[PDB]
Amino acid sequence: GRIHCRLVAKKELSRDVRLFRFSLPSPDQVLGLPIGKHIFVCATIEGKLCMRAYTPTSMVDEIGHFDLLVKVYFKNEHPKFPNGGLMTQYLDSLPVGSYIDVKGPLGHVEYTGRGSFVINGKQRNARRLAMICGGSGITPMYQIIQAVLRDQPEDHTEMHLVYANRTEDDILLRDELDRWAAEYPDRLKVWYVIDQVKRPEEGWKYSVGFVTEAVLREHVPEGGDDTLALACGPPPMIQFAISPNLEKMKYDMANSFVVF
Ligand SMILES: Cc1cc2nc3c(=O)[nH]c(=O)nc-3n(C[C@H](O)[C@H](O)[C@H](O)COP(=O)(O)OP(=O)(O)OC[C@H]3O[C@@H](n4cnc5c(N)ncnc54)[C@H](O)[C@@H]3O)c2cc1C
Ligand SMILES: Nc1ncnc2c1ncn2[C@@H]1O[C@H](COP(=O)(O)OP(=O)(O)O)[C@@H](O)[C@H]1O
Repeated sequence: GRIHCRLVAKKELSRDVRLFRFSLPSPDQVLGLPIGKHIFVCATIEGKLCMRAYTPTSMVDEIGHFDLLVKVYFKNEHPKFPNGGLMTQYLDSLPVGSYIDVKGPLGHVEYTGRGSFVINGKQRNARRLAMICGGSGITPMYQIIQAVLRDQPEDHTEMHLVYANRTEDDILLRDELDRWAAEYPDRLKVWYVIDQVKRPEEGWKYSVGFVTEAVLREHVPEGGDDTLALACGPPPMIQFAISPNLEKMKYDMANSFVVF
């Protein structure tokens, strides 16, 4: 089922990331999206109506609006993908006032409370949570990462994050993560891995490069019992950069591996 939203405001955080501020058909409500799930921002472009999943980054109780952190895929920017992304340039193309119409809640992972998951049906639980995402696949994580902190401190779920990118200025939710990182070290381990390093004149200490066994070993809870791994990054990243290694750390690669 649909809901009629309206881009009430928008912000250009940088040369290609925008913070879109939508408003709900009714001021007295919240998006009410269940932690672990997502919403589809529908639109008909060219002739085809195309669904795209997006996980808002607003505090689950914001009344009257929801924010979307979007990284715009421009055409004339990449050799392999010369024509940009389909739903992003259309969104960067909407003037504040336009209506959009979402439809949730989709997905299959839901953080039902404390360690207690339910994947593809099965209720579950875990204390050590392994998180791995790159670029935009962090929002699916952030919602969770934000939910445990808001359950402080009876939610003892230990979360271990590895957040991949291409450059330092491309680390998305960073101030927020480096803020929490300090507040709740007893439960959130943050580690940045980056492809390049714009200016080391400054001094980048985190890893440089791709995500790999060493990185995983020295950063992600030993694949044991009551230890679940969640991941959200480009297909390749998962395929051969995250999938095999988590086996190499003895995780039950069959029921402990969920992917948004
Ligand atoms: C759970 C979940 C949460 C998500 N949340 C967010 C979110 O909060 N914010 C957000 O910004 N995204 C999020 N996404 C991403 C979303 O599904 C999209 O595929 C993406 O936003 C935009 O793709 P597009 O629609 O613009 O079109 P498409 O062009 O279909 O984009 C996908 C393909 O084209 C490539 N591509 C095209 N142009 C480029 C380019 N210039 N540079 C690099 N690659 C390019 C993509 O990398 C990939 O191969 C989420 C996805 C999931 C599943
Ligand atoms: N072959 C791969 N192996 C390992 N990780 C990958 C691979 N391909 C992409 N990734 C990682 O995930 C990130 C890509 O995120 P994505 O959503 O494509 O947008 P962008 O390409 O702008 O970063 C890269 O920074 C890279 O670290």
